[PDB]
Amino acid sequence: GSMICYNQQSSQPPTTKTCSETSCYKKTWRDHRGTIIERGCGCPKVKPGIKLHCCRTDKCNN
Amino acid sequence: DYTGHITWTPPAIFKSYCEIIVTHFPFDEQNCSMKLGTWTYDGSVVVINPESDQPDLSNFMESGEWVIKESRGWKHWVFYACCPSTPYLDITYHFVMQRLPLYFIVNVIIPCLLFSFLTGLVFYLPTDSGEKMTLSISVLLSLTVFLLVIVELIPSTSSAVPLIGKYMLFTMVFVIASIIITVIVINTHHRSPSTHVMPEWVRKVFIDTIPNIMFFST
Amino acid sequence: IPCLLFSFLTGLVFYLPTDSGEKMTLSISVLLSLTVFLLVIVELIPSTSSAVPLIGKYMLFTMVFVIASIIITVIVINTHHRSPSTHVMPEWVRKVFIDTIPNIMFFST
Amino acid sequence: FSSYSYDSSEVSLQTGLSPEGQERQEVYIHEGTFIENGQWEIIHKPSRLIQPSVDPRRREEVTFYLIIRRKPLFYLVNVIAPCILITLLAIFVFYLPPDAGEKMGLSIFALLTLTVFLLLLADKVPETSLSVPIIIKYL
Amino acid sequence: LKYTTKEITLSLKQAEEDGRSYPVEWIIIDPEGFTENGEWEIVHRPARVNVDPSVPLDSPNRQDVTFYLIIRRKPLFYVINILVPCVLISFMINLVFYLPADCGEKTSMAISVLLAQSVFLLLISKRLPATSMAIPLIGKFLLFGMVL
Amino acid sequence: FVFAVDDEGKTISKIDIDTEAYTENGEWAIDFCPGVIRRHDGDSAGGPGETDVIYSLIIRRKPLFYVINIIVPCVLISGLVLLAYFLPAQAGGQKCTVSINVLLAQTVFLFLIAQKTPETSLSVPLLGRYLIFVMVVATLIVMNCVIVLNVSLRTPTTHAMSPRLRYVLLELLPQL
Amino acid sequence: VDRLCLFVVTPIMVVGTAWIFLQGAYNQPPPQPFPGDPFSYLEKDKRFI
Amino acid sequence: TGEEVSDWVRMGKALDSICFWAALVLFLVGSSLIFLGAYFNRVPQLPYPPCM
Ligand SMILES: *[C@@H]1O[C@H](CO)[C@@H](O[C@@H]2O[C@H](CO)[C@@H](O[C@@H]3O[C@H](CO[C@H]4O[C@H](CO[C@H]5O[C@H](CO)[C@@H](O)[C@H](O)[C@@H]5O[C@H]5O[C@H](CO)[C@@H](O)[C@H](O)[C@@H]5O)[C@@H](O)[C@H](O[C@H]5O[C@H](CO)[C@@H](O)[C@H](O)[C@@H]5O[C@H]5O[C@H](CO)[C@@H](O)[C@H](O)[C@@H]5O)[C@@H]4O)[C@@H](O)[C@H](O[C@H]4O[C@H](CO)[C@@H](O)[C@H](O)[C@@H]4O[C@H]4O[C@H](CO)[C@@H](O)[C@H](O)[C@@H]4O[C@H]4O[C@H](CO)[C@@H](O)[C@H](O)[C@@H]4O)[C@@H]3O)[C@H](O)[C@H]2NC(C)=O)[C@H](O)[C@H]1NC(C)=O
Ligand SMILES: *[C@@H]1O[C@H](CO)[C@@H](O[C@@H]2O[C@H](CO)[C@@H](O[C@@H]3O[C@H](CO[C@H]4O[C@H](CO)[C@@H](O)[C@H](O[C@H]5O[C@H](CO)[C@@H](O)[C@H](O)[C@@H]5O)[C@@H]4O)[C@@H](O)[C@H](O[C@H]4O[C@H](CO)[C@@H](O)[C@H](O)[C@@H]4O)[C@@H]3O)[C@H](O)[C@H]2NC(C)=O)[C@H](O)[C@H]1NC(C)=O
Repeated sequence: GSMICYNQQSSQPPTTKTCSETSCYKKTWRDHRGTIIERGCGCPKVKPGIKLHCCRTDKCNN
Repeated sequence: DYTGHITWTPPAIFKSYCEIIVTHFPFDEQNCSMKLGTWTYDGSVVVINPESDQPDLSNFMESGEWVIKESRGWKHWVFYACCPSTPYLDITYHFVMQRLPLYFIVNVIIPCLLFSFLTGLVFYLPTDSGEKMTLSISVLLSLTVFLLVIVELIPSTSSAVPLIGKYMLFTMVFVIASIIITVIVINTHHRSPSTHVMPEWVRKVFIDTIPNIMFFST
Repeated sequence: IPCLLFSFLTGLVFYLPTDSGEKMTLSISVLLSLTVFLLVIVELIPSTSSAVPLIGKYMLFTMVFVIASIIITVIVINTHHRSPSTHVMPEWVRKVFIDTIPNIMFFST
Repeated sequence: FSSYSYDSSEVSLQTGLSPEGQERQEVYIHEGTFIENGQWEIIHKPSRLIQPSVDPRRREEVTFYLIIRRKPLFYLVNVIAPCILITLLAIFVFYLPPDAGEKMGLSIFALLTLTVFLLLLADKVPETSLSVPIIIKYL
Repeated sequence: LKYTTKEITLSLKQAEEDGRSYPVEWIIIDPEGFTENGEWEIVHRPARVNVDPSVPLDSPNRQDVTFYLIIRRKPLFYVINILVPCVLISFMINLVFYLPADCGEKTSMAISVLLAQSVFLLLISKRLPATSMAIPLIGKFLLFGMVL
Repeated sequence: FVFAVDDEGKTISKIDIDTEAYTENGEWAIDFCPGVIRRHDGDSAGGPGETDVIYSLIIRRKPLFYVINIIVPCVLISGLVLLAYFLPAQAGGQKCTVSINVLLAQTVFLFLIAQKTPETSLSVPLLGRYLIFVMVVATLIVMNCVIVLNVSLRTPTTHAMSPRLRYVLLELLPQL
Repeated sequence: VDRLCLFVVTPIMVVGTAWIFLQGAYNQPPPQPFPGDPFSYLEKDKRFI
Repeated sequence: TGEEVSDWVRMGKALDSICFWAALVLFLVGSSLIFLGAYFNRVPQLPYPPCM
């Protein structure tokens, strides 16, 4: 069992990795300089104030 | 140099913010970091690279309270949604440290252990000595006085209860329960036919059932 | 002034009769009061080791006084509770404390 | 406040007027944006021009005075009331029977508690020797 | 303090989302990088532009930008170290009504509760300012317990 | 780096001290102050080396304050716990009062010492070991007083005389 | 007399302690940073022009 | 009953007298051993002149 995940930063050109987990996640937050988006594997536990979107479909974090 | 190479090695006192986990205090391990970066220059105009994968510890003076177990340095590229061409670079040097716990073992844990041992000795003291309450109350007062030491030595953080704090609270609850139960014992010891009548369950338990597991005139 | 007040209470245990059972309560808790006041003195006075101050000498005198009173009170309590059967009365104690103490004789027997 | 260098023949001082065009003699306090000290109340806050004595052969200054009263509620809770209670307990030892065997265990422990409150005040009172605080007299 | 309302004008930062402008009316906290204080948790972070007409127009204190922090204390240290032992010691004085008058040294235990309560007062006295706005809640309980 | 020389040409390899103008520290006495010039190999083999001058202050503490205000009172107070062996084993003998209130005073001395001792964990200070020792001893004597009071107050109605313990009593009486 | 004082003193202390501690247990910051202002001053309630 | 009470009292007295000497030896030997380490912790006789 494998999974195809996005793992690019913010609005960089899209890149792909192979997740061994059953979900890929999108993590969005805003500091003083702007918005950061982090894409990757699993469903990590995020700090309060961070938007998280986990999904179980391939190529689903963008 | 004539090549144009500049080497600049200034000293600094770094006062850095570190999430401190007191869960396992005084046996805690901490991981503290120093994030460094060009404040006003981004990665497109100034590129910073680490000199080595690890911080240099060749001239590190020995710490009497912490042992540095691990140390490494990581470079991070950060991109923002509004700017896809300019990275923001940082180098974070982290140090995993383990506290040496002997100071808090000697100056906190051992007196608490001694008070915990002294708590149970009041139950071998007979009531006719007239000293049960003196022993228990003085053990409690010794713990109350020791709370000054504990407050002065153990950090005043509310992120979590320290393990040493749990031991202190357990000991204090222990002595308080000892005092309550000793009051019950002393109230039992002065029960008289003039003011009380022995229930049949008390006789059926304490004078024949329990004693058969132990030895006394009965 | 607190050292003086604790010093004056030290000898009063020798006016406390043994049958009260509160002689050692008084002495030991005066010692506890001195020990607690040691925190006040340490918090107030200089902590220097070049020479002993007069206050340091007075504190040590008071402490040694309390210790001596405790020791001698324990001796007195031990003498009070001597069993007639196990401990025979020596003749020299009888001569020195029942015969040669004829000074204030409001006493009797 | 004074000129450190210039004397009266060069720089002359006067009390500085408030936004109100009248001869002020007072420290100005903006009543909306001033948060009063929790320990001190400002009773009088005047301002004067001190001229020095005549020289046969000190410089002039502007002095701002703050007369401030302490608000003693903390010491009424932490020191005075426990002392009152301890004094009542020192009264009531004489009502204890002698056959109970508890007169020393009450009175001397009241003394011990009073020593604890002496430790409490050891880090609060002034350390000067011109006079004795009335709270130390009471203790 | 170098310029007045006639020289400079203070305002909040204007940011954009989806082509729509908004004033930034809060203290910015980076959620990923922020480590919470050990005993204080932030509840509100507003930001305001304050203009007070009472001060004269030629004063630098006419305009300000104020960033407020409303912060709740995390009471865990004080609950665990001071409050629970103080309450439990102060509630043990009710045991003297079960102690007999012969072997139960009632008044010694009763005055020892008072001694421990004074030790807790000594502990408390170093951690708070000596203000007179109010008596602390722990101070209220301690005074009530000593009187009882 | 070279060291300076005196009027006789001898190399001054120590910290100089104006002996007429020197006031000793109230807690620390200087016993030795040698000076040494050190040379080390460079950060890159073949490149330029490094040099420094090291002065070592061998300083001895004057312990008078700790002797006067900590050690002697603690020793004398911890000696009082042996007096419980001479108080009678009955109601009103106050056997436990002395032994447990000595521990309470020793806890006050723990608060005294916690304000002065260093907070390192490479070794245990000598004062710390002594305080822990006297507290362990006092705990053992509280335990022994409790045991003695238990033995002495066994009423004959509920407690049977052990014959072997009377036998070991009769064994210990002639041994001493 | 001891039993009567038990039945009198203990409920008084229980009630006094509960009354003292329910002030702190129910002490919360207001839901709005400024009494009278309904605005929450949060990122999610950002006020566009 | 009084005779057997006296027997228990005498046993307590003998046990107390023995444990006094045991405790005295413990206290004295421990204090002497702890402070002899202080007595033997002198500044070493280094091959240098005195600092003054
Ligand atoms: C304590 O504490 C501390 C803190 O304070 C900590 O620390 C930590 O640690 C850790 C470790 O453990 C770490 O981690 C690491 O890191 C690193 C770094 O990172 C950074 O960087 C990166 C890179 O970048 C680059 O690239 C990219 C792509 O790739 C891009 O995009 C960018 O832009 C850049 O680019 C640039 O550069 C380059 C070069 O380099 C070039 O080429 C270009 O052109 C340009 O110029 C990045 O990526 C990152 O990012 C990330 O992350 C962040 C955060 O951090 C975020 O924000 C973002 O978003 C991202 O994210 C993502 O990813 C991640 C991963 O990484 C994930 O997780 C997520 O989800 C997402 O997806 C930064 O910035 C790094 O690198 C690493 O990594 C690794 O691993 C991983 C896993 O884990 C993987 O995945 C990857 O891939 C990798 O792997 C690799 O490596 C390894 C080792 O390391 C190995 O094992 C493997 O196998 C591999 O290998 C391979 O590859 C390599 C490379 O190529 C080579 O060399 C070899 O040979 C092979 O082939 C990691 O991650 C961290 O960082 C730290 N932190 C701080 C310092 O802060 C500690 O730990 C503590 N302690 C205790 C607790 O004990
Ligand atoms: C945390 O701490 C901060 C302070 O550090 C608290 O912030 C304060 O909140 C209160 C309540 O929300 C504010 O009071 C209100 O102020 C507004 C604005 O008026 C102010 O500005 C005017 C110019 O823009 C100025 O003219 C005003 O001066 C007049 O009014 C005052 C007050 O009546 C008077 O004293 C003057 O003489 C003037 O007449 C003033 O400077 C005001 O509109 C609000 O009115 C409300 O209340 C009145 C009754 O008092 C009522 O009649 C109204 O209908 C209305 O309900 C109110 O006065 C205060 O200004 C804030 N302070 C600042 C901004 O620093 C904050 O609330 C705290 N948070 C907590 C505890 O949760």
